[PDB]
Amino acid sequence: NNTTNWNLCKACGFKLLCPHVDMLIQLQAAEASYDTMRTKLMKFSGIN
Amino acid sequence: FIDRGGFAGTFYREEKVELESDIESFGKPDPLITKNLKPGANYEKLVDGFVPVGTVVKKGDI
Amino acid sequence: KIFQNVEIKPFLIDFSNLFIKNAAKKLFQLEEQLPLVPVNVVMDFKGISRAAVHGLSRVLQDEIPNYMLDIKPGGYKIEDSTDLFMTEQFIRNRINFIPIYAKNETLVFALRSLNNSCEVKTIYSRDLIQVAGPKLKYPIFNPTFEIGFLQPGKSLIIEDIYIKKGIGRKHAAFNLAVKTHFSHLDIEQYPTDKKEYMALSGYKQSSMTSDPRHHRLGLCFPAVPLPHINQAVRTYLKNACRIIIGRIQSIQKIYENFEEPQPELVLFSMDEEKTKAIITIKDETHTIGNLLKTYIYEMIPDISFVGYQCVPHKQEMVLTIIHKASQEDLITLLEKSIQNIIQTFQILEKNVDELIA
Amino acid sequence: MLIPVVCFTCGFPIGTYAAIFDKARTEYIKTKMGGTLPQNIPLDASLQIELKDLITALGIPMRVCCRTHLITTLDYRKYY
Ligand SMILES: [Zn+2]
Ligand SMILES: [Zn+2]
Repeated sequence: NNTTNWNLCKACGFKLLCPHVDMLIQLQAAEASYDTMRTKLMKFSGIN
Repeated sequence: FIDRGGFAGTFYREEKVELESDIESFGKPDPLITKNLKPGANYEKLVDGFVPVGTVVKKGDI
Repeated sequence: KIFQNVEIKPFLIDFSNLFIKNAAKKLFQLEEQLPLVPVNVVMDFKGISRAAVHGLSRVLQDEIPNYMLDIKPGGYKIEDSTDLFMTEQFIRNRINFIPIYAKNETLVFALRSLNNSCEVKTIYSRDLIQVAGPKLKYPIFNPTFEIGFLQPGKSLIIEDIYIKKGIGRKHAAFNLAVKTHFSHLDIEQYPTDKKEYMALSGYKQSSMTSDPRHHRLGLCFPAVPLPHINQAVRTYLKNACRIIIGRIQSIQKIYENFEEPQPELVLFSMDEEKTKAIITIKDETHTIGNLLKTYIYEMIPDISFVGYQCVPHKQEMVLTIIHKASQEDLITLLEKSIQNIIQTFQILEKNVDELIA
Repeated sequence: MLIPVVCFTCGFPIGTYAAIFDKARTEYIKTKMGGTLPQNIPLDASLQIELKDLITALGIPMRVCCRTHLITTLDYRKYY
């Protein structure tokens, strides 16, 4: 579930975690500054 | 009286933007190279860096 | 015979005046009357409430459909219009308010002015070339208007000048009739030249008490062809009638559906056998509300309450009717009042057809 | 910038008799001007220039608003 749709829970079947949340958690645990966090989460940008 | 042109006219504003010599330039940015583009903007109305004369620019337009 | 004794008089240019004669003859080579002239029509009404006459006047002013000339988006050609002073807003404001008497919505005009001279050249309305639609056998606007002026070496190119339909209330360019007279012929008047009476209106009865039913209304139409004046004015009058009837018929479709829950009609059963009806209609004016109040009041002399509150910032008319009958009887009386309005304006239609030959 | 097409108040078609009313008026002024420089006309203190009959001959009614806007409207061509 790299992009464009939700991660789904195999145990139940409903939505589990959006990928940008995973990337945000990785960056927060990876000493990422706000600018280095704002620019990396740009492939998840909303409606153009 | 309002619709017929009573006290009706045109109101003007100006936009004067300057450059830094050989650093900056006038042109349409591209999403895949340029950084921190303004959220909710509209870059498609630019033609060679400037919006063409005669078009209607609204809030959020570059 | 509600509507009798109508008289029609055009507004014509007096060519006995040497100054006007010379100016017209050297400007437009004009020696006789213009194709379209204003027409003043004075009408006498008898046995009809002033609410109906004033509603007819209001409809003829700014509630009747009417045609103007408008510029489609992109019609003003920036690539060719080199004039720095004739902006799009100014020119389109000039064009919108030219009084026209059109036959169809298909005509499309164009304005192509080139200034090859060394002096400012005035763009008149005779420079509007019809480019689409059937060829005109009679002009739809006067050729003596001043659309604009071009500085030397400038140009003005405008395409897609079409005919747009609308009501005068939304935009003033659709206004049709301009008021010239309104009086009550069944109320005596003081001589207001005297200093004792110049601070009063003149009528010998206060508006808080008077109920006139014999009126004179005079309206002026801005553009009517010379050889068909009686054909045009009559049409206008008839048009107004239908419009009012149509609007009234809309309310007639509300009362018919009082059993089902309808948003525009609310019925309450109050104390002491009293019933209440609230009719909220959007985008209605004082015409329909005043007509409804007047005719309900005439139908029910002992009504508890009636009001037609039209709110400016709510864009709606709320008619409140409180009466000591049941819901069914109240609806029956309302339908009777609506039928009275319909028959009154049908009689107006018939009298308009009968009078103007 | 010109005399309006319709009266600002009521909407009578003033514009269709505007241009003529301009030019004719000039000759009338030339009749009544009298040994005086043009730019000093509004300071002559002896002029009686009345345009009632001219507007009446144009067919325009005796409405206050219509004649007011016909007479008083400035023309951009005459100042620029
Ligand atoms: Zn789960
Ligand atoms: Zn007027």
